[PDB]
Amino acid sequence: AVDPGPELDGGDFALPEGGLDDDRRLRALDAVDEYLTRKRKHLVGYQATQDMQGTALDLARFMPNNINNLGDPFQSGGYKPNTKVVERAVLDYYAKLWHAERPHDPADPESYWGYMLSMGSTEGNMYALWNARDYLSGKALIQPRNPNAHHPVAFYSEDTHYSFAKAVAVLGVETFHAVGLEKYADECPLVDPVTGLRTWPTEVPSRPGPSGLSWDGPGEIDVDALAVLVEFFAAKGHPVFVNLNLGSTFKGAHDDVRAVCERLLPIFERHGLVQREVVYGSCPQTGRPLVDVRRGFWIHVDGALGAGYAPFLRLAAEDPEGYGWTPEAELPEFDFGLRLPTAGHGEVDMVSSIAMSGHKWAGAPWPCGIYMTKVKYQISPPSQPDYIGAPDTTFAGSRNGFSPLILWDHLSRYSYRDQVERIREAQELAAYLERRLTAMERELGVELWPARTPGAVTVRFRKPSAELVAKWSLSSQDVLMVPGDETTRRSYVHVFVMPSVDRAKLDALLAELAEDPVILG
Amino acid sequence: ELDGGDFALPEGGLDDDRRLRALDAVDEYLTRKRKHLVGYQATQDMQGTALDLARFMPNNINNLGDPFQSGGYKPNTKVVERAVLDYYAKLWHAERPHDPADPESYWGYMLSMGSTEGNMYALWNARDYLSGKALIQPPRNPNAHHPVAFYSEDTHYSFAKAVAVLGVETFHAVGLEKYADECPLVDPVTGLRTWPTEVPSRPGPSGLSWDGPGEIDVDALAVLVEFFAAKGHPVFVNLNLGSTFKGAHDDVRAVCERLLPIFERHGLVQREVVYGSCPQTGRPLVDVRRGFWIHVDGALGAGYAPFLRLAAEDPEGYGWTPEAELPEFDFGLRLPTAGHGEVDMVSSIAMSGHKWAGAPWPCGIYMTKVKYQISPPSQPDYIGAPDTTFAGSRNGFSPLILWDHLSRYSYRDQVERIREAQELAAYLERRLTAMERELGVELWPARTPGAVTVRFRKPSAELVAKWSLSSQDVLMVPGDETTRRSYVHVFVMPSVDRAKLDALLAELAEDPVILGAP
Ligand SMILES: COC(=O)[C@H](CCSC)/N=C/c1c(COP(=O)(O)O)cnc(C)c1O
Ligand SMILES: COC(=O)[C@H](CCSC)/N=C/c1c(COP(=O)(O)O)cnc(C)c1O
Repeated sequence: AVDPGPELDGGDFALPEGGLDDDRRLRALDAVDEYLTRKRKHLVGYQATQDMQGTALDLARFMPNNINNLGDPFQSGGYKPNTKVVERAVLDYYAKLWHAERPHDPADPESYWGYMLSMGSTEGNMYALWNARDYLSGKALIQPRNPNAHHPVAFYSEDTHYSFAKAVAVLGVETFHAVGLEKYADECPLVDPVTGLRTWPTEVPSRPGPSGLSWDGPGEIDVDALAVLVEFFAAKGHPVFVNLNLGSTFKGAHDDVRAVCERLLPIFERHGLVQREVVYGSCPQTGRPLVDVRRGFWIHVDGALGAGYAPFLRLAAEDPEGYGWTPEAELPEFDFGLRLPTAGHGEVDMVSSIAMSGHKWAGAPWPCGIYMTKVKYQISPPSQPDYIGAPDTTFAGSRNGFSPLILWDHLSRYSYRDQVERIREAQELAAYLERRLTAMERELGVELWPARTPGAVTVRFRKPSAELVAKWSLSSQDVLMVPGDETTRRSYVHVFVMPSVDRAKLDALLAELAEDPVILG
Repeated sequence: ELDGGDFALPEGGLDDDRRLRALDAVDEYLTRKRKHLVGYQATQDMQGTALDLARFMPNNINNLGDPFQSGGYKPNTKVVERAVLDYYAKLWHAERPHDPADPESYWGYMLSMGSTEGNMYALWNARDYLSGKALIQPPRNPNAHHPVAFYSEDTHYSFAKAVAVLGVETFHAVGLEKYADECPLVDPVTGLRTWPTEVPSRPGPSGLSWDGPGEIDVDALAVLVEFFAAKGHPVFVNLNLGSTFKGAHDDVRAVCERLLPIFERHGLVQREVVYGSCPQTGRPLVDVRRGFWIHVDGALGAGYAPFLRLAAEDPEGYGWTPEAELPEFDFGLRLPTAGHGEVDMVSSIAMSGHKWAGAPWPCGIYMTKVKYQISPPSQPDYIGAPDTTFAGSRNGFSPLILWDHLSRYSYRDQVERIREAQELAAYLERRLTAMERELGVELWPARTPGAVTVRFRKPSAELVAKWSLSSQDVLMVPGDETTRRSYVHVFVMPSVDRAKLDALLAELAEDPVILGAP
């Protein structure tokens, strides 16, 4: 019934040999603006903040500059039109927020190192897995018999973003599923709840919902299942990479990072993964190999979304009277401050890396974000180029130096208290949306299948008409309610309550949903 | 310089006055530096694009997924992206429109990093294509699945990075591991058959590559490729079209002419590749692929080389005969086969938008053909469009930047921009040698014919920092630290005019390092 409005017409944008005159150019740019403006005002289906008027006014002035943050953020280098001083300020802010040790100091192994991304969190997840692959496999670091010792195995839940399947293929890192099928075909330690067979699952199971299966579950990793699987491979001598989702793509779930770490640390200690000798080369002499001591596990937090708000929710949880708000759900401790005792290695700082997207919670006009780790994990760069004047420590070559300005401007405009208010309002509006959807089910006598993981800023429900989906940029996911069986398909959409989503917007969507031909049946 | 104290972000935020003071300091710094940058291959002038496109900064634009389907994230510019890709497809003699049913048609996408993303993607695509991974769904020999990478010593550092990321083996690594005593090349310094770390570039007056043009040695490449091709390995070759330090153009046409007979001899034009086995019986499923992949790293040069070649083809029509010949390099390069058929030789091209065009952030293009596309790493529901790209979320502002640029200039205007830069690079070289004679000092000026960069002796740190001169140290005899020389270069981009060069030259003539030159 509803109108998403006209798409852009390719004929208006065709670029001829002779160029376009000023009138045709302006007509085309006006068409783009009219399209983008309509869509941005109605987007509620993706985890991307849409309002940034203040930053546009503040930062339009920088568009004439070909800014390039080429090389490591902690040295200018030769390309002087760079914003690395701003980039370091942004990195410092998040280092504090995530309880990392600051300042960055190459002589302090425990201090943070990180950089701003030129893609989105895909770059941060790729970098994390590259960094972890090399660290766990014995490649040389920056700072000074078991056949599986150099064969890391990757673990993550079924709710993990597709960037990991991509990163694993790019980097040649083997998942527990691939290694299971290849080397350990009949030894899967988990029983499949559908078939009762010991078949290796493709990802670590997520927690079950009312169905007994993960499709209607919260989207959080099953800690028990993870621990069983990690023990299996750790006992075989494999080092371990674990990715944990802090604000998962479809359900906005938060893996219980503290619970995972508590449950895995004894496994790591039992199997000699807290501190182990690693050979990182050899030379022709009576003696040969070079050895150093490393951990044999790497825990990465994919906070693409959640690393931007979770610190603020946790601040309120710590001082609910001070912020005038008690969050309804507990968000897990997840950051560089998470430290656990051991039987005989002292306290262990559990997380090795975090990724976050700037175009998610904060909002940006293009993809950006942060990768952060510690100095002690940095890998020797792939080469030493004289011509950038700064080391090649990043995934990108040339880097977006406008993104530091975007995030700096944002962060400068809000206090911690203001940031707590933004996550509070989103949490409360997500709860409101869930309430209104069930009230709609009762008023109209229709099924909407609404679902919201406690503490998530997204609510899922039955997919409406294609036109409504297109108007409001609703993201879609199909599930089979019984894995394998194509007849059990349900189509869901979700709404992400970002800081640019307010009550009026949700009420306008809900009014259209109540008259939608698919919803009504 | 910028003081970090002005940019520290307190828990409580900054007020409007502190915020504006800091942003003004950034602007004053960037503006001074942008107006004097001449040492990097980055166009610094886009005032028109800022006026046209600042209006879009309020939008969180995202070109999530493949460019040729919209997907669910509606604030996207994929219509514009496709117009830009169509323009470069035509410019590079690719087949358009993109059509998933036409194996010969182009496929490509706009990059969210710079050309690093395009080179990484190229090598990923090649690795998987050459190793027998499944291709995208349309609408004996122990080395068959072990591709070997070849590129010159002037290749950008993104390749060393990409090789390490992707686990692709270079000819040097494979040579050392499998064929340690069989190197077919003799080292010109030592006389030993030691595997070189990259394919040699052409020698200069020294007899060594440090003062050479920066172009790959086609003979040496052919010898190396034949060696591995004869062993049964498939082959990836990267060729530099506007190299990082010397601005050299590998002779793509000469390389292709020299390699095709090698590929024909060793069964690399059409070969059966096993891509798994049948679900029931473990029996090799097969399709026919080429066993080579030629990539052109045109980060810089793919943006101007088409226009110079336009003028070379019609010099009276454009009023300019380019002094240097730039090689045919693009998707239109087709050679006759032994049987009097035709083979299209180039598989992929990368270009950066922040180089010749100019942009406010890194961007660019990767382009290949439909016949080379690999099946996406997975098929999720929630972006709408297939995951066919290196990035996930993609910069949809960059399409607007390049569309705006391309719409403003005719082919003739673009020919004028490369003409002016070629002529100013020649002027700079003339002025530097005149300065040597006037002052009685050696500046070691060097310009590869047809390059838009000139190299010379590193001046003072103060001048280097003022003009953002990029630096390179070379050893004039490999492995001897006593033969080190420090060079800088100047890149004559469209934002570099005569007045700017004359101002630089005036400072160089009074520079203490230049005047103090032993
Ligand atoms: C379908 O929606 C998505 O895939 C969005 C990107 C679009 S909203 C900004 N999320 C990307 C994402 C990513 C990848 O981030 P990007 O590279 O910025 O797309 C990594 N991890 C998690 C947990 C993510 O949710
Ligand atoms: C010393 O300067 C450089 O490395 C510049 C990037 C800065 S100028 C835009 N060149 C990058 C470059 C790259 C990498 O491109 P980016 O990822 O955009 O840095 C790839 N290939 C060639 C032939 C290149 O010259």
